[PDB]
Amino acid sequence: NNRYSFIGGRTGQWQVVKIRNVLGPGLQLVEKVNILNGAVAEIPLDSAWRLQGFASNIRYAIRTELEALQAVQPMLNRAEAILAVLIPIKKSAQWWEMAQDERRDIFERESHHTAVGLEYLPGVARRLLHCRDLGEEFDFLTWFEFAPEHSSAFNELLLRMRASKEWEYVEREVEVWLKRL
Amino acid sequence: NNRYSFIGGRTGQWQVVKIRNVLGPGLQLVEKVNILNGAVAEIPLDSAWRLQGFASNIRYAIRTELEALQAVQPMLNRAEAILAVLIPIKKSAQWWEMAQDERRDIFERESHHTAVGLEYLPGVARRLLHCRDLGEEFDFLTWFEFAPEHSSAFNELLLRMRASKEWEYVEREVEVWLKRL
Ligand code: HEM
Ligand code: HEM
Ligand SMILES: [Cl-]
Ligand SMILES: [Cl-]
Repeated sequence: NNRYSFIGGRTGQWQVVKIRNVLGPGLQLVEKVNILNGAVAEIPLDSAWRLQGFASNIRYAIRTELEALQAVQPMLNRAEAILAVLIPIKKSAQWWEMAQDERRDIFERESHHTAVGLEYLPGVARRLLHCRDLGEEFDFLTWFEFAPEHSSAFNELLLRMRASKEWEYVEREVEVWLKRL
Repeated sequence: NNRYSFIGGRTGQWQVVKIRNVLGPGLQLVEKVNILNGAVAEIPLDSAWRLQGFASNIRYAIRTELEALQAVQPMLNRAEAILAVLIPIKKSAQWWEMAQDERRDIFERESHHTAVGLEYLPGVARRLLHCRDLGEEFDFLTWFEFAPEHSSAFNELLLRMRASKEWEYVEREVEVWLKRL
């Protein structure tokens, strides 16, 4: 199943360490996030919010980039990856109406998204989900997990991305920091 | 709503003229297709099949291609466009695992999808829906409508697309021919 759901409330496999409402309307603070590999129509009991998304095909990466990523990127659910961050992102209408060459160019040519991100591997594992096409309030759910030794680095990476040309098109962002139970 | 449903059965705005089961398992012949702008969970009565998909962003086309398209493409629902064709398509796993340059190269550089399609405008109006990400049996719903004068040309377009390098990755195709009621 390509669909993943994230419910904030009182149960789950992850403990909320903090929520930072970086840009736009935030998410309600909760104790835990429950992560399910399927849809959830039935709004669980004592739950503040539900995010969902699907895994999909590659939209921007070229073959050489894919090859570099595969050389180094870690698997999920390594024993030592006890910290996680879930970061929902929405981009602007003006981003979405641009053509495929235009977005590619802002993403890599000007922003160096992949080249920059590669400097933080293999410390950081990641998953990417899409949800604009489902009509969610966010366009993407991003997922990162790592050992604590890598926390400072991850924080450096966030600040680099947010200085990029790409991030001028980001109109909503929340970081949910977690700890594995 | 970006979601569209197509219900084959005994009612709808469109009459089935014929169905051609071009490649893979076919669809049952029905009298009518009912088209709805929304998700439909409840399979209507006396209905043989439901297709669905969503309108999404551009995945391949570059700015100049977009500009060329906008200059000549017709709107849907012209009074003259009394014929339509719904064409579901599934592409192979080998296509989906390819990187974005690879796919782009096969789509335009090798198959001239956009350049070839442009020759059939403004006679032909079109809409593209995506459904792989929803778990559907097909990856895409393609929709075409035109006045009868253009039926010949449209048939010619189909045979050209099917001769392209792109069509080598196509593992499932049905033509549903329709007449507006
Ligand atoms: C940690 C190393 C990172 C790597 C190696 C990396 C790599 C990538 C790659 C290769 C893509 C393109 C996927 C495709 O072609 O479909 C991508 C997309 C994305 N990444 Fe990252 N990324 C990293 C970190 C981050 C971080 C920290 C964020 C956000 C805080 C982020 C946000 C995004 C978003 C939103 C997309 C989707 C862009 C779109 O489709 O418009 N990435 N990432
Ligand atoms: C009539 C003129 C046509 C034009 C101008 C045309 C144009 C296009 C364009 C520009 C795209 C790319 C959209 C994007 O970047 O996301 C596209 C996608 C597509 N077209 Fe066509 N098209 C035409 C006819 C057809 C026909 C007859 C078929 C199939 C029988 C077809 C099947 C597709 C499919 C499946 C896609 C999605 C490709 C993918 O993501 O792999 N088109 N079309
Ligand atoms: Cl990914
Ligand atoms: Cl379209």
